[PDB]
Amino acid sequence: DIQMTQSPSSLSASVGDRVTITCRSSQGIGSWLAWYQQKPEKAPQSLIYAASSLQSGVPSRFSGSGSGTDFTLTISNLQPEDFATYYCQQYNSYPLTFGGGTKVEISEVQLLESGGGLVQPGGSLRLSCAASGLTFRSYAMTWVRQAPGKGLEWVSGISVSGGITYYADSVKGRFTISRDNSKNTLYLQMNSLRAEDTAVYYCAKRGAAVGSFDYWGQGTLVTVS
Amino acid sequence: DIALTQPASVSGSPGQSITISCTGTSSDIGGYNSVSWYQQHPGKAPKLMIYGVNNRPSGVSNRFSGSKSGNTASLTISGLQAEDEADYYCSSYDIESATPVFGGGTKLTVLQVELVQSGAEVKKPGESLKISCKGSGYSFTSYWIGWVRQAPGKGLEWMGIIDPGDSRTRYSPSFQGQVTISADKSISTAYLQWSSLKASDTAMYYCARGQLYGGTYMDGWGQGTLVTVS
Amino acid sequence: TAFYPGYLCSLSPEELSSVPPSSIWAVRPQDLDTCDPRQLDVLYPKARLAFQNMNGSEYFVKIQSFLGGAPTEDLKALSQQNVSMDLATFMKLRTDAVLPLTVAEVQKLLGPHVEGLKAEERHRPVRDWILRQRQDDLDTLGLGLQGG
Repeated sequence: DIQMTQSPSSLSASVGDRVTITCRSSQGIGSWLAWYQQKPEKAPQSLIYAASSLQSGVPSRFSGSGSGTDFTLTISNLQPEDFATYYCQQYNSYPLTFGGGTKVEISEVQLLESGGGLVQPGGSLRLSCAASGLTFRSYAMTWVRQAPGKGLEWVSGISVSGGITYYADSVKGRFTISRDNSKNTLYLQMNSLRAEDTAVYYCAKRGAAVGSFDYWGQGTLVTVS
Repeated sequence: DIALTQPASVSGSPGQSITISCTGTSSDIGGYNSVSWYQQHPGKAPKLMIYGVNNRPSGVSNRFSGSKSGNTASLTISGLQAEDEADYYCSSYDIESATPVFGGGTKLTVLQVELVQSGAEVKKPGESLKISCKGSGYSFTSYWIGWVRQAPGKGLEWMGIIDPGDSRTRYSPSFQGQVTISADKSISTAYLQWSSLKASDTAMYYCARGQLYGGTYMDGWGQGTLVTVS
Repeated sequence: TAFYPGYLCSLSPEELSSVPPSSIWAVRPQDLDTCDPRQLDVLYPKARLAFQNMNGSEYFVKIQSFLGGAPTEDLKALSQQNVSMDLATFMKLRTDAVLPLTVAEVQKLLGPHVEGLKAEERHRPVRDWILRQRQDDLDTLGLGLQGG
């Protein structure tokens, strides 16, 4: 597991200010780094991929720089809509890992998750994600979760074809990812659920087979106990 | 900037051959392949006829040809047609200032790639202005963007050049500190900017795409932005 | 005469032959702004020899500005040394040098910059390359590239 450290953890600024957020990796990750914005009670959005490339729609006043182990997100001319938590993520190697986040205080694609709810410990649940406004068939997909008060944790991923699946160690043998291209649907079968599996579960499209998470669904809450 | 000498006028009857000469120094025309030729018809953007002394872009007849001897390039037009009646400008790259230069122009009398600039502008002296130019149908970072102005009834001037990749920017000596050129790579857009307009800024402003080699090889041109200051 | 930055690329391909490979380290990216393809063909092999004792990230940073004159074989060789070439550098490569590359080789060349290849799918080098690839091979990149 590669460890991602963000500084500051918390930050208070005003409209017009320049904000500098640092991201450090425990190993070299080259340029395999993404930045994500999460606004209060909303799903994350892609800002940066490949360390410095702006995602389409993102204002120029966001810029990413660095490579190896040292990465920076600079927000010029801070606007009120920039009030959010900012996460970095390495996708150099599995498991895909996020930083603990930085609180800053002051779509043509649609992904709809469903099947969330309360489950008894040792119980089962199947999450669904209906993708629309894209050729579902031609993209790799992942599940990311967020424990209620905490940061982002990658769960599993599936290839374009569905032939190759990847899992985090905490869910291997319990969770199964699959796709039905005819239903434009991504599935997560969750077995032997534990209290620590409690989280908002997000559906995410990958920008490429080996790329960042470019589109996220609104999420579905799963509680266990 | 204007740093190369051409004759004011040249005349010929249909079917005849005419030659327009262009004279510079060892640090423009003298440099390897460092001459290109632009045709401008009334009310239209410049059009690249020749780059690299004698290279023709596809869609330019073999009737147009060019040669170079020391610090003097020449454009020959054989089998003259009425359509050839236009202004012709040589350009080179001045290695001293590291910017393109134009000739003063010659008037000839006969006896996928899309750049979209902002609409016309009507301003008062002392106001701000930002003109834009959006490229499409080509890799925006693979080509240099140039800004050319012609004041009414006057010749072409290179204002500056920008590499949209790294936003590396150079201005012609005469436009240094008068204007700001910039690029937004993500929306394939280049910009020209004044802090405080004067009456003398009244002109047509063209953006162009191309390479700095072949005496400045700019084969893609916007429709132009008219800027009136009164 | 020779004190100006445009001096190097004011010389013909024939004259540029005499430039010693031991000079290439001092040649800044600025000096290659006004260099045509025929000139980069002469300068690249001299850059190859001048930097060949270096490896990986350190080699790439030095050779980057000369890759315009690099043939296919050298791009294939470069893909094996997990160098992460940016899309802006890849889009300046000569068409003839890119076409024979495989899907696997282009993905290794670009690394995480492959994510931006969809936006360039109609533009000079990539378009030509896509038209020569089997659609089933393009599908594995996970970009929704079309026209194989």
